[PDB]
Amino acid sequence: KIICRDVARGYENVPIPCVNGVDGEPCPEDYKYISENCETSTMNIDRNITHLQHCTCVDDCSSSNCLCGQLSIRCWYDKDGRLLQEFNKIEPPLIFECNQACSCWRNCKNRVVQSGIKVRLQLYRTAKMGWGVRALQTIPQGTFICEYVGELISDAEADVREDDSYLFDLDEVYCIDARYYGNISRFINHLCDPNIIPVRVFMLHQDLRFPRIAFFSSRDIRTGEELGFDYGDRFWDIKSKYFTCQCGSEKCKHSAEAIALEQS
Amino acid sequence: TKQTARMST
Ligand SMILES: C[S@@+](CC[C@H](N)C(=O)[O-])C[C@H]1O[C@@H](n2cnc3c(N)ncnc32)[C@H](O)[C@@H]1O
Ligand SMILES: [Zn+2]
Ligand SMILES: [Zn+2]
Ligand SMILES: [Zn+2]
Ligand SMILES: [Zn+2]
Repeated sequence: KIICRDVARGYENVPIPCVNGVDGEPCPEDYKYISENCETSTMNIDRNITHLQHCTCVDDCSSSNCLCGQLSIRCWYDKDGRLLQEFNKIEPPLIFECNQACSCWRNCKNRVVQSGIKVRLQLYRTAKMGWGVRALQTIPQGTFICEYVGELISDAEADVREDDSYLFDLDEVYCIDARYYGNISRFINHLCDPNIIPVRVFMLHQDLRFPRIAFFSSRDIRTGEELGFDYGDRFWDIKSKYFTCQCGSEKCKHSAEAIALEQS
Repeated sequence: TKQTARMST
């Protein structure tokens, strides 16, 4: 039964309810829910509209004429806004969406991430991994899920943050820390058999220091399944010295046994 | 090698 009807308090296109079937812990409130990245010191993002590369398309940007598709290598979105099956889910390309300088309309085919959350998610209490996020609907492969949103900080600032549970490297490298300011993505756990992947995306600016992180499903996800991505070795090289992976996959790379084995 | 854990693409 529902504890919070929407932890995003109306900030997303859809609500994100919270439940806890495990204990009496309230839904987390030790952070500020924000729907777009914030700054707590000057970031100097290049917002100059004349610095944008942009297309001159007169259609829905599904043709070879689209510069933005070419910047992305090709436009990877199909007619339904899902990544093409051909999309490299292992080493994802940079995506350049259309922007305010393009001649196309706001409803062209190359604007998926900038249109926000469309799928139904739930914040819930897991057995062994704290809070997590799961699907309340079927999510076909290649579907945009949500953005990793948080506080933009420098690499140097990131290295002195006390809590390093929510740091996402963007690459003079910058980092998103979702510890104090974050969205639903801050609750997505690590899975060694993941069903979503993060992808670097450019939308309203093309300052390469500041890609935005978009999660897409990498396979069909069924109702009730926990969402998770592979946090990567720059996370686990450090974290594996303090706790072990509880994802429970027979392919788990960071389990107690896997860690003991490598240390031996 | 950094001081803190970082998730990454
Ligand atoms: C980005 S937060 C995910 C949300 C978190 N579970 C919470 O309750 O706030 C990452 C933290 O969740 C926990 N976690 C995520 N995936 C895990 C896993 N596979 N095994 C053990 N702990 C995990 C670890 O504490 C990790 O530092
Ligand atoms: Zn175009
Ligand atoms: Zn364009
Ligand atoms: Zn366009
Ligand atoms: Zn694992």
